[PDB]
Amino acid sequence: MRAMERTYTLVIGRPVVIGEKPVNIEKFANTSKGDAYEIKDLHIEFNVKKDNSKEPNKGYVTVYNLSDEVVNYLSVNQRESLAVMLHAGYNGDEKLIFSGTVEYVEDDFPEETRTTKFILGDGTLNLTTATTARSYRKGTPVNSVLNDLIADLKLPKGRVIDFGNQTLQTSMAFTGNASQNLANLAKNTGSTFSVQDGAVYWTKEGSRFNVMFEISEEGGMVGTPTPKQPSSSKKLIKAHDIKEDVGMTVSTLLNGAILPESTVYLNTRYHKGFYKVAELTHRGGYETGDWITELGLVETRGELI
Amino acid sequence: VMLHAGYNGDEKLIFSGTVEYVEDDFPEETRTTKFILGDGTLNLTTATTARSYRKGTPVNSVLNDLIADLKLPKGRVIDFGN
Amino acid sequence: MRAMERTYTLVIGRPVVIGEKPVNIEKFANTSKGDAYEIKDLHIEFNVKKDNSKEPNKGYVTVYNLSDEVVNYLSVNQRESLAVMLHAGYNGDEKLIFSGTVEYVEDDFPEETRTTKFILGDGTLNLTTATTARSYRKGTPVNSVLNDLIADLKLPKGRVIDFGNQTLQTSMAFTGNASQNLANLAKNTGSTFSVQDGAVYWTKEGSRFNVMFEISEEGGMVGTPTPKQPSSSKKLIKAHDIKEDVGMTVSTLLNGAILPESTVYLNTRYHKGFYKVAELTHRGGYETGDWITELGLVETRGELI
Amino acid sequence: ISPAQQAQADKRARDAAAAKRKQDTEVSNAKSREDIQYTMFVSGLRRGRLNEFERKNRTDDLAILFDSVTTHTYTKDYNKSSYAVESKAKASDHVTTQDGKFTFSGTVTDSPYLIDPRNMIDRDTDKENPMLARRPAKAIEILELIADSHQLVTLVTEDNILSNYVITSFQVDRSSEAGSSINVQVTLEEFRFRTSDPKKAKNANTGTKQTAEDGAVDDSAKQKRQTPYIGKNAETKERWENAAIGTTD
Amino acid sequence: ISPAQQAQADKRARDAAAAKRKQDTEVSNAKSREDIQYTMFVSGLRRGRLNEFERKNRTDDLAILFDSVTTHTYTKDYNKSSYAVESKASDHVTTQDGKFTFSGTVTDSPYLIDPRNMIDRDTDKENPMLARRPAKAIEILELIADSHQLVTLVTEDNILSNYVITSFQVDRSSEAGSSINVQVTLEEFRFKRTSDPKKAKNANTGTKQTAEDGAVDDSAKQKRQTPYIGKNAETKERWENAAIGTTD
Amino acid sequence: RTVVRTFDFELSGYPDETFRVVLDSVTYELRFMWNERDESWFMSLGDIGAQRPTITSKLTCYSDILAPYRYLDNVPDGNLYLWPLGDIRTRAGRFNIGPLKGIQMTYSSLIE
Amino acid sequence: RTVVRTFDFELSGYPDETFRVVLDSVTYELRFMWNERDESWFMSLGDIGAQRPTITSKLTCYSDILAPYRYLDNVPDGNLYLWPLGDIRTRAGRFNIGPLKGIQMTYSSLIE
Amino acid sequence: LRNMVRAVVDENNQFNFNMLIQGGPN
Amino acid sequence: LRNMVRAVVDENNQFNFNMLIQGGPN
Amino acid sequence: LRNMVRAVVDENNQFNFNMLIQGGPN
Repeated sequence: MRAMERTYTLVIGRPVVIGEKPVNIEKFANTSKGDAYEIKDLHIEFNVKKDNSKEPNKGYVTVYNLSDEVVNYLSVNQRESLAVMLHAGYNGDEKLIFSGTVEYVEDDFPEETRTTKFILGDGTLNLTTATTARSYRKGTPVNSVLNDLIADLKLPKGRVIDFGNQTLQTSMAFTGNASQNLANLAKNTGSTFSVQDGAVYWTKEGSRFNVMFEISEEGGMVGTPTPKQPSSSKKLIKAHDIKEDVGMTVSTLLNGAILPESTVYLNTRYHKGFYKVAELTHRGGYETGDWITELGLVETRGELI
Repeated sequence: VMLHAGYNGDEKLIFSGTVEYVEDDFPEETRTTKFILGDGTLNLTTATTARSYRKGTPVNSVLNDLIADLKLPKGRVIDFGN
Repeated sequence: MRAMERTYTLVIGRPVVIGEKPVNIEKFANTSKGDAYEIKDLHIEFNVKKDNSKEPNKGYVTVYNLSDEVVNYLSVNQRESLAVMLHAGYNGDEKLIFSGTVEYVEDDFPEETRTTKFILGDGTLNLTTATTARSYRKGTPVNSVLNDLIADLKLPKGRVIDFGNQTLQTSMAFTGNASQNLANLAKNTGSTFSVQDGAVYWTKEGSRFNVMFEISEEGGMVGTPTPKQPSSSKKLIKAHDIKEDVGMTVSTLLNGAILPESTVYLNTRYHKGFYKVAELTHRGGYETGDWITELGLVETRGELI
Repeated sequence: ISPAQQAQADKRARDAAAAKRKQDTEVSNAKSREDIQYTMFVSGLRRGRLNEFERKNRTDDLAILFDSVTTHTYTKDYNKSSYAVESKAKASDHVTTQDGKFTFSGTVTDSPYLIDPRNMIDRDTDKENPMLARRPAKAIEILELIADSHQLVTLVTEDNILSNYVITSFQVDRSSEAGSSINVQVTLEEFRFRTSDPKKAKNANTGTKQTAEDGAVDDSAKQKRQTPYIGKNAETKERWENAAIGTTD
Repeated sequence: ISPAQQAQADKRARDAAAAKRKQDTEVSNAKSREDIQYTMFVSGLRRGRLNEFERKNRTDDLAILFDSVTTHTYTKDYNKSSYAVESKASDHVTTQDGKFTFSGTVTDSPYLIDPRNMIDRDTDKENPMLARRPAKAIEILELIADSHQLVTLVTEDNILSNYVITSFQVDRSSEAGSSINVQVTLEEFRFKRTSDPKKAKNANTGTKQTAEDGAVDDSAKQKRQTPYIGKNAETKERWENAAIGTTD
Repeated sequence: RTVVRTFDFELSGYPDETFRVVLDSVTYELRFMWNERDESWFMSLGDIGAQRPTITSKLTCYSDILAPYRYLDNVPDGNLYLWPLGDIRTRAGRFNIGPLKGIQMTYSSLIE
Repeated sequence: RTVVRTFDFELSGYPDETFRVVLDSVTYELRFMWNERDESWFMSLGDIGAQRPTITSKLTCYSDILAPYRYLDNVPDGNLYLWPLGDIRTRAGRFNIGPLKGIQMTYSSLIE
Repeated sequence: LRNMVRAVVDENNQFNFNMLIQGGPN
Repeated sequence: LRNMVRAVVDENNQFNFNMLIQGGPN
Repeated sequence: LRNMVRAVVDENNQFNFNMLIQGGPN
């Protein structure tokens, strides 16, 4: 008989180079020598937050007592963006939990124990340097503008909801970073745009997608759900009506197969119903600490897209 | 929301406003409710105006015109004179 | 036989008054009575950070159980900028470690012990109020523009590297604070501008000045050097190339005879070579605490100016 | 003060400085010898473990024996995590193993009974005049050398054999209760983890490398003099390096 | 109140202030001369340590002997990372400072009054109790600790150097009257001008300002210039003012 | 073609050393492999993070290693040579490479 | 050439003192080396962080040290002299330099 | 024990976010 | 014990306010 | 003990600086 013990894996690959086609962090895993630097049995502490907004998802990691060779490989490439993937689970499988580029790295080795630090960004390089220069005339179909701008961003299309037969009412011009322009189109058309684990997600506010996840005491829930406001401020109201404005909170054992834009079903004894996801935070302490995930849910009032 | 405090014989008004934020966390033993209250936040951050005046207008008139727009009681004002 | 014990001195002088010539904090030390208020044998905690950037270097200080007379002298002059100097060393000498103006001061005396607080700025008054209004035509030599703007700033010239026979390509106009205009000229010409302990330093990025300091176990080093990135973010690269982009970290016993723009030689058993300095932080606890200095080094790839 | 007192001051600097040099150099000699291993025989010597005491040659495999070991103990530990559930109860998650700790107490007497030369403490002890041999002192400078050099000790106990243990602390008490002996206590914990054939070696890394500090180009940075050549084969070298290498100028 | 009390409060302040001038002055000079070297003999003596006890004079290498030492203990400590290492990575350990402590006693009825001991500098031979030996020891003990001397310990087995006193205790219990029990604690010290130019090394002093109250610093503090003593006022005068000028 | 000495190398003897160096303000990564049967060092040169090395060659004394390769945008234009400090007949070995070990591996850069 | 006294120096006697000073609002670094056979102080003057000192000279009493060097943009235009406070016949020594030690090293600046 | 500190830092960050983003029609 | 933490957070906020608002004629 | 708190405050400041300054060609 065994116990139920945690497991994880961390991989470091070649520098990421942006080209003239969508970037996939998967293909950069292999190093010039072939197999990548894998780190399994070392105490690790990490925190990974995810959201549906302009900003990329960022995660922090700490590793104790790394071998000198690995640290040397990171002393080099300090000018470059190494690709990194993280996996976690329970002794039988490990689900992808983050993938991005090493934004920052530093080492402090006071006496007894060295402590390496990381800051990782989910597509930070693309979202902050992809320039654009486009224009359109009166009568252009809005569905064409959306596709044109996304292709400029150079990322795979996770999911998109086209506008239909919508047409521009006035001439438009777009410059600067493509991400910023798209985030502005979100406000005026009730659409949510956010990149996550390399995938572009374009959806409509208020509406939600089946029960892709069910939460219950069998599903490793942790404590009862509690109602928490989804924003730190309140807006004036007429009392688009379809927009968000309500939510709840839940916690569960670590499970990387969840994304901010997904949908979950809450099977508890007090609260029951369907909710959207709005925010994720993954925490982990291998030898000591939690191994759980926190979800911020938001009520929905739109159509079932 | 209103809040009162004192010493066992009387309670003086100490704050009055609107509940800007509220959240609940109930880990195991004890629930802990949180609040953030604002003193007139809604009025101060949404009261729009559109006014103009010409050369020679008395400044004392401009002040009164703008305050009435803000839609709040006048606690105390010191007019500008002439 | 003795031990190796710490020593320090703190001096407070007249209010600083800016005039029509370079400001020297040295000449304001003497008070109307003559000798200044010197504080030697009182527990003191201080933190002083230094850098090479637009912002001035600021340091914090705390003193316990000051006499009422000294506190009274600071209750007055609360509208004015008193000049302050700080010294530290080891029982045989004390090196100047900071000099500036008292930006802030507050006193809290709960029951047993009063605790005075300070915030000091290195040339804050000059860098934030020196206005300018200058213009030049096509063909003007850039070397003339640089000297004209620095004289406006009213500070002594610590060190400057002239541009040679460079000439303006387009007409230029400068207004507002002189420091801001100079910091803009830095970006477009690969030059570093930063005031420090009253001295103006204008150098060129990438290049460095002899071994003015050597670090080794004999030189009171504290722990081994570790590689740390010199910035909290990574820039996109073509992979001016001469710019920085790499660095290291070291710690040493307190030594005020070091400046951000200097050069150091690192004689350790793993790392060996020459580095620039980029950042300093001086910490100190007289009765209890550290008495060390931290240096952030940056690799260089330019000519040996 | 006086000129004569300057000589007295100089003595302090020299003798005090000379003392640390002897200690520091000796410690530096350790951590440089990798063909040396230290083993401590806490117990079992007279029951089965005599087989291992015969394998040590007093030159590179050394044995530490104690005149008496009062007690020894061994305690391993584990950590168990726990998370709360909505049923107002607590569940459990993975667990971890926390290395392991070992301690023992012993005594070294200035009047030994069993003086075995194979024991490394008795390397120089006189057979017929033990009390003047300074056994109690001779054990401190050898025990301290092992600890301060961070040796990986191996313990041969009667119950089992432990390896990769690092000393953490020890004590020496010359209490008036016993006298003519030293009471010794020690603690250890498990420190759980070039040459050689090219076939077995794999790709290493060294990171960024600056100019070598043992040859020219550093002197130009350190502002020093280049070393003159020793003349041999002149007029053959100078023509070629001067044309193919040049000089740092 | 009355003037009679003002002539009394002054006495209370004057005598109390005189105490610091005595104690505070002694430590100052004790630190202003590094030639003296203190040593302590805990046990050791009769097992051949007399070879170095006789080296101690009465002016530079002062020695201290207690009437009795009951126990002394020596200990060192080390620490290691509590997390599994990455593998040999044997550098994950550090060394702490060794500690030394012992207990002793000083009695009014000594059995051995060897004058070489600094406790017995000027003790009477025939009346040891009137000499007040316990008071002699405490006066010595505080001065050594206060001045932060690097003491040297001579022990049974080994010899320790560069040890500083961090705490000591004194008491006079009802039992063992006419004597005092003493405890001491010491720790290692990892310590790391008129000098031979051949041994000199490049040094630094940072930025420096006008040095000391000079002819120019006096003006800054509004002090009046020091008059020149007229040993000669014919040669320098014509040149001093013309070439050096005056602060003004 | 005036040239000035500007860099020197050292090898610890490990059969698979790999490290990064900066030459002419540009940065490159180097790999050194020891061959048993031929008792010689194999050097590979390439860009940082490159998939494959740009140049691979065998090291020998008094031979211009880069001679046939000064036509690529990512290859130094200087001179790389190995010459001995001791007797001229000594050939490159494993442990005898360094500023004082017997063989002086050096890089020199043309004056522009 | 009117001049006013504006700075004074002191030396601790250490044979290789080095420190930074500010004169005429400009900053310079100074080095002092003691010569045994000639029993005299050697002074070197240069800019902060300079590779080599701009001026080197031997210190003597009543001699204008900077006289032949007031033609460089990085040399003070003032007057640097050493004169004694005691008997006029005393020459510069090792420990006798300072505001009260016997010799007054001083700098004075012209009035502009 | 870092758990206690992280909570206070989080609360302070929350207060600052509220201060920046408050009221408003947009 | 939260008293100790609140003090440090307050001091850090004070330093940041000083950094933002400094010098200037207005 | 303030040493422990200062470290966490420093790390939070570092995270905020990274959030403000990231990516970008300039």
